[PDB]
Amino acid sequence: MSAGVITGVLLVFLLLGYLVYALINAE
Amino acid sequence: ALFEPTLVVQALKEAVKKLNPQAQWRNPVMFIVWIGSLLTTCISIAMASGAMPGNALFSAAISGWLWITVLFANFAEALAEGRSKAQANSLKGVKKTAFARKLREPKYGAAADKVPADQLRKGDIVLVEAGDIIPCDGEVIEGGASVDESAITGESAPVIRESGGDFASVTGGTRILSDWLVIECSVNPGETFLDRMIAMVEGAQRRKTPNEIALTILLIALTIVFLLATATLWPFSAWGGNAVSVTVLVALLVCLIPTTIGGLLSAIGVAGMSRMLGANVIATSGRAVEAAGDVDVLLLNKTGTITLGNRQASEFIPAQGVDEKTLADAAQLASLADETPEGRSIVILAKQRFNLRERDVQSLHATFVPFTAQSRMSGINIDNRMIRKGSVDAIRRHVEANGGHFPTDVDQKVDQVARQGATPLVVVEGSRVLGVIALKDIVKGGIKERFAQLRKMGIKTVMITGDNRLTAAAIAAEAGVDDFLAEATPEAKLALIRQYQAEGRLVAMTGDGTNDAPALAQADVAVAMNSGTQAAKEAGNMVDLDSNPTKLIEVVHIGKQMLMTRGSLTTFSIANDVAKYFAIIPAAFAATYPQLNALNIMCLHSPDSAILSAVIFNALIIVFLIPLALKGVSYKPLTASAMLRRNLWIYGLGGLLVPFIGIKVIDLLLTVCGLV
Amino acid sequence: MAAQGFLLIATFLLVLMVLARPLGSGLARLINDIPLPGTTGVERVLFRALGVSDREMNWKQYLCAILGLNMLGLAVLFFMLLGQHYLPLNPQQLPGLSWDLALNTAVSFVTNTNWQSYSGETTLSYFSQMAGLTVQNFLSAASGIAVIFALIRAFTRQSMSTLGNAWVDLLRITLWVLVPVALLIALFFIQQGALQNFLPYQAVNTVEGAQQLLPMGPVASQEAIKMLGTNGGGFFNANSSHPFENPTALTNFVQMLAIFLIPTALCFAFGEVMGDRRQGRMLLWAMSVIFVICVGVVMWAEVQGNPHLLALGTDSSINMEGKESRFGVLVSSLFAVVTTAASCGAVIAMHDSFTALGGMVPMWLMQIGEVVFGGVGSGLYGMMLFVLLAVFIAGLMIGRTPEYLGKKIDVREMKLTALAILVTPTLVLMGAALAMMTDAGRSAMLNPGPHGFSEVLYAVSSAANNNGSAFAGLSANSPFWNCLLAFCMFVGRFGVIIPVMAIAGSLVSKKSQAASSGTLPTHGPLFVGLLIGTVLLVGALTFIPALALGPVAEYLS
Amino acid sequence: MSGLRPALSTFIFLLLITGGVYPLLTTVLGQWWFPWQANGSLIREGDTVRGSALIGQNFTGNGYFHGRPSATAEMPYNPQASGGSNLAVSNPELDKLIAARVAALRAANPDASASVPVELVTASASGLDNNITPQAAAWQIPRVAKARNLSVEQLTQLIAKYSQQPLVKYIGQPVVNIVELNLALDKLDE
Ligand SMILES: CCCCCCCCCCCCCCCCCC(=O)OC[C@H](COP(=O)([O-])OCC(O)COP(=O)([O-])OC[C@@H](COC(=O)CCCCCCCCCCCCCCCCC)OC(=O)CCCCCCCCCCCCCCCCC)OC(=O)CCCCCCCCCCCCCCCCC
Ligand SMILES: CCCCCCCCCCCCCCCCCC(=O)OC[C@H](COP(=O)([O-])OCC(O)COP(=O)([O-])OC[C@@H](COC(=O)CCCCCCCCCCCCCCCCC)OC(=O)CCCCCCCCCCCCCCCCC)OC(=O)CCCCCCCCCCCCCCCCC
Ligand SMILES: [K+]
Ligand SMILES: [K+]
Ligand SMILES: [K+]
Ligand SMILES: [K+]
Ligand SMILES: [K+]
Ligand SMILES: [K+]
Ligand SMILES: [K+]
Repeated sequence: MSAGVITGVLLVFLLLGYLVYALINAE
Repeated sequence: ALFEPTLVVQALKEAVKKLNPQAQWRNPVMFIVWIGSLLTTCISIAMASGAMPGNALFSAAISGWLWITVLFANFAEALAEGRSKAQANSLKGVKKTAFARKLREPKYGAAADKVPADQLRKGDIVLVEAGDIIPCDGEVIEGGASVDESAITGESAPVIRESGGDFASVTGGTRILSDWLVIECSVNPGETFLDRMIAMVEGAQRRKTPNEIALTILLIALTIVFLLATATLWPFSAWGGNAVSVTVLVALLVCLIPTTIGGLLSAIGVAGMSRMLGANVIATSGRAVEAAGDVDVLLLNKTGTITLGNRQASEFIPAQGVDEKTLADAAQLASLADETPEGRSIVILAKQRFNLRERDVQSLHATFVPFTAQSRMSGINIDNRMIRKGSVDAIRRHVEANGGHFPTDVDQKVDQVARQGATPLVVVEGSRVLGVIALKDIVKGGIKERFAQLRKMGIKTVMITGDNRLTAAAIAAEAGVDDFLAEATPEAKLALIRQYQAEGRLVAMTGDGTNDAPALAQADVAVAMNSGTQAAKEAGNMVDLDSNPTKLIEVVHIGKQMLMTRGSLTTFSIANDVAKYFAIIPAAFAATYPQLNALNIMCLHSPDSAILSAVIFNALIIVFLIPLALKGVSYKPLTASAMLRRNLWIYGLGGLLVPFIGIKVIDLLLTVCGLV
Repeated sequence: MAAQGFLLIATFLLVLMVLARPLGSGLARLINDIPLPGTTGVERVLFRALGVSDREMNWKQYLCAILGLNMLGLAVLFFMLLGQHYLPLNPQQLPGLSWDLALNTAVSFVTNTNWQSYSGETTLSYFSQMAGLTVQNFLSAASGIAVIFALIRAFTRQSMSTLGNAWVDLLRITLWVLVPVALLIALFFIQQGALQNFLPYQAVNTVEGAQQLLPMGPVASQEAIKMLGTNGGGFFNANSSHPFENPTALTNFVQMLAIFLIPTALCFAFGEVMGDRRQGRMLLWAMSVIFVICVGVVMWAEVQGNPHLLALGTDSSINMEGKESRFGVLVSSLFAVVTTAASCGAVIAMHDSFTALGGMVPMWLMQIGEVVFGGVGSGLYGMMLFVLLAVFIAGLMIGRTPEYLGKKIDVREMKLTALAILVTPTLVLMGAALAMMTDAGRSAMLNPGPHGFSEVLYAVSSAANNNGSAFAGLSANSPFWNCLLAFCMFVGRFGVIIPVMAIAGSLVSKKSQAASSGTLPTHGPLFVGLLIGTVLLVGALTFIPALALGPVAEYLS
Repeated sequence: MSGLRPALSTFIFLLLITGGVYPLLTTVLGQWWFPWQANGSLIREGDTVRGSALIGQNFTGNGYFHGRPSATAEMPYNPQASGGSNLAVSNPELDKLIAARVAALRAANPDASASVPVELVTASASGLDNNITPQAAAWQIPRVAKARNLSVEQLTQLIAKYSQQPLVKYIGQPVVNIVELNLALDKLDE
């Protein structure tokens, strides 16, 4: 119903969560 | 030296593509670029399949160049890894022989067997003769000959192994060719410095330095703010007009993200470790090298570290009534039969000072007297009066027994020698004393220039002696150190190390013997030497194969070079993004905001050409900066407020100005190729 | 009028430095455990009465004390504003606020942002703006100065884990820095023309005979702390354009000096506490250069002004629309730059009625993070984050481990510095996206084209950066706007205080190190230029795509 | 830790000393030192308030010195809703408003020059403003003189008498007091 932004916002939040997890961790 | 050979660069280019699926997410910057590559590839596939409209060729080209960006970053990492592995395999396995000489008796009447060195373990005596490989590391309790450590160290000149006392050290992978020796197994083969080096280079994953971790945290912060600045721009332009396409957004994101240093941090670290390996220094971790690139104080001995020899003749002091020429002639007569290095120094200095070259030995009518330590004196029977040279107390006793007395001028020049810091050696012709020769301990190692280099760098070259303060200061003035230490006891050494460590600075020392093994343990930079003991090598931090006391200068040079390289690449990639703004921002929004069309000050052809040129420049700058990342920046010993000026004026100004030229030239090539 | 503008900038900076050096000495004395002269006897009995003594607590309990004070103040202010109808001093019988507006202004006045989406003439009673709004304008400022006191004590302390006492710090700051200068500023405002009373709203039968209602009230007592504590947010709807609130150019100059007084005094106090004043003059040069070019660019842009004015038939091109007549174009430009770089948030000229180039630079000054004389101690640590970033990158430049004033910088401070840096651009770039996707945020426009997005970006950046100055055309009284801006203010205050306090707790443990004649000179023109370049580059690498669709597109239109 | 009694004690004491003491002491000092200015600077004659000296009211008569245009909510120069026009520099509505204002001013001032001052066409920052520059108040001398039989010279000393220049020439602008000038002008005419 809102395709093209409903996946874009989810992917942006997923990438932001991954990157902030990488900043928190010392992998 | 390896000048990027085609034999290995392709062999690692095949292994580049292995680093794509799940070896990327350990690097967050390159993983975001990989995810953008996959996303634009899926967009281009669905856009050429008719599901999404537009110019699918432009999106396909963007996807291809993003994939080539990922492949170039992995190519730099694999090039550094391949060069390090080539160095490791060049050092390792010069000769692997399982010849044991298994036996029980250290004498030359023992048997032999063919046990592998992996089984021959834990302190076993190994009798090796000339032309045979020494199996493992250890010490030489009996023997002493000329070993050939060229295949391990990298030298060419032969080295003479002195059994017992000083050179009680042997390695695994060397040749003995002069006489038969015995080898102790000591530590297990597999736990040596060479095996630890190949363990951390080949196979096991190396650990990140805390400086690399901090730089990675900064790069993660920058890619987070660039992701939030590049996404959440579709809602900014949806109100402004037609929404900007996702492919242009991902291209701008990858251009903004610090890919130049993000894909090259691993290459910088591995290149620094390989430059350690190529400088005959084995470091078990990069943190040791990056801590060596910070130290301000150097702690080095003088028994073989600086003064490469015993106390040798430097000056002649005649006091009263004795000419220097006749004194040197009598000294040459006395020291004609003296094979000691101090005697050779006396001979060469006397011939240098008075051209005493040709001697009629046959017409001397003398009997040669060798150096005997029981009377601690030596000389010759040149005349009816006998001339003898030795210690001052034995000389005085012999003169008193012969019927002569101690002279005042001789005593005052011996006292002057004592306060000047030299061993007084006296020549006595019968009942009349001629003169006293001052024999200071001689450096003759060319370390004054390296200490001047260290002072140019700004390292506190603290020097330590075991004798009195006057001798230490006298040789310290000639050696060129700022600090001198006397009466070396290990408690005093460790107290000085604790005093320097508790004050705030980081310490560095080069100990070789087993006596300062606790100092090497509680030393941040412990440059153990190859000639040093196995216990000191295994308890220290780094192993110097060349056994050169001036190797810590090169260690600090490379340790500063890697931090300088990563910082300069960081500011290059950060200052680099203003050109991507001036190339993409007027180009991404040309069909929605024609007012901001006037921002492309480089006057590019088309918006598609501008975005493609920015992406191509981001891809190509990685390859164009591979040689600088591998070799390191140009180190110059400068002021702490002037090397920043040089690094800024090169790299930050390059980040401002070079991408303008790069984007404009790449756009010009794309225009003349007919692509746009 | 370029000479007049330059001379105004020069005399403003000169008088600011002159009035901030002794306040800097007093603030350094307060940073050290020594008390101010002539006040120990009341100090000991006051702390005995309040039960705040023998508490040399670490960063955890210091931060918990500051956060607990601000949460308690939030609850008290929110319930007072929600139930202001039953509370006394109701001359207009103004009702209690709605939940969204009350929560928005409660978080606004306790997070030192002071965003005002209402009108103080006809929304709040006298007791509200006198006893909750004034006390939170005092308390948020005192919390900011207490946090920067903790950070400076962490930089000057050697190896103990104890920063200081938050309650003692707040009490000394509020009773001997804020209040005794607030009386002088308020009494000067009364002496020049501002009002302070509790009369009902005076009715006016004017010359034309039309009825007119004058809103009276305790204006100058609020205004003194509103300017001194870099608070912002007026008694009236016009924050500082109102003649009852800033009557004379003398009062305006005193207002500007009060806005920059405590950040400059805190830089001087930092230089005095750390031992050498060159480390404070470095910060002052770094902020002052950016301030001077920002105010010059804004002054030039507003002198150029509206180009359509001569085509419409006027005589001068200066954009005097939305600027008072008692204050010149140059004075309005200078006040805009001052109140927007310091995160004060009170305006003498409506920022929405600016030229695009002249309104970009205040907005951009909020975009970079309020580090150019920013905050009230809440901009000193914001600049100190960029200082830690600059010394990290310069340590990597030289090849040494990173260092600042002897103490070492490693991954423990690097994680926290990175988080504290990226808290506010994250909030700006998600709030400006969420407001521009929801129809209830997209319908709060007042100007068409890119200037509406510029208004939304300015509003959400002032909320997230604790400024409070507004492109006032945005009708931000919606429940969605109230809740979103309250979230932005709350997170952008207490997600920067927490990692700065964790930085302080990490830095207070490690021991300082001598200069050793080989370290990077932090004081100097080279480091001032490097720090300025770092601040401008970080602030203009995450926000040029955001600013290009607003003010830049409007200017190039 | 457990520090609620320090927390509540400190918060309550600071709330007292900065809400019920500092505004009260400031009010007492203000009303005892400068009572006319602390009471809004009102102008009174015959137990009637004619407006304060600072706020300014909408003057629409043909024999009065008109101030800057207002942009308040319900009526011009309404103090109950301050704040001028927040119209951008690129607003066609603003351009239409400036065109209407300059056309009305040119129609209402025939003897004056066609170069209308920017203050008389552009709105105020607060939505209410009692001041215009004397260089803009001199633009309306012939209209007022023709409307009220006065002289240009006498109006010039009137404007110079009711002009309040700042202490420093460059920290503000020279301005007049429109309300005080209009009351004094009506007293002079009466
Ligand atoms: C269209 C384009 C147009 C472009 C135009 C561009 C024009 C730009 C002009 C720039 C002028 C240069 C900067 C001003 C002078 C610097 C003053 C200073 O260094 O004070 C250090 C001063 C002493 O340092 P020190 O020499 O190392 O002495 C060490 C002692 O231990 C410490 O002892 P102490 O601190 O107690 O000192 C005792 C004190 C004596 O004791 C006192 O009590 C006396 C009062 C002290 C006042 C202290 C004020 C300090 C700041 C003054 C700045 C005023 C101007 C700022 C604005 C100018 C730019 C608009 O003696 C002083 O230091 C006072 C110096 C008086 C300054 C003279 C005014 C500057 C001339 C400019 C106005 C006239 C120009 C007209 C002609 C121009 C040509 C067209 O320390 C301080 O007082 C603290 C101040 C720290 C912050 C510095 C403030 C910087 C503000 C300048 C920002 C502008 C830069 C941006 C320009 C563009 C980018 C490049
Ligand atoms: C991307 C571009 C990259 C550019 C790279 C640039 C590299 C080369 C720099 C140029 C140097 C040329 C070679 C050296 C020749 C000698 C020059 C010299 O004398 O020393 C000056 C200085 C060297 O000083 P130093 O190395 O600290 O040590 C030597 C002594 O300290 C110096 O003597 P002193 O300090 O002991 O005593 C001098 C004293 C008095 O002694 C004297 O009388 C002799 C000197 C006469 C100077 C003029 C007399 C007036 C003195 C009053 C102070 C006012 C200074 C001028 C203010 C403006 C006036 C119009 O005057 C003072 O300055 C002391 C005042 C205390 C500090 C006040 C700070 C000044 C404000 C600087 C603002 C810079 C804004 C730049 C624009 C933004 C660009 C990003 O060299 C400079 O010119 C640097 C200034 C420009 C810095 C720009 C570089 C940063 C841009 C990179 C950004 C990218 C960052 C990427 C980060 C990415 C994120 C991770
Ligand atoms: K950052
Ligand atoms: K890049
Ligand atoms: K504020
Ligand atoms: K406000
Ligand atoms: K900030
Ligand atoms: K803030
Ligand atoms: K930022």
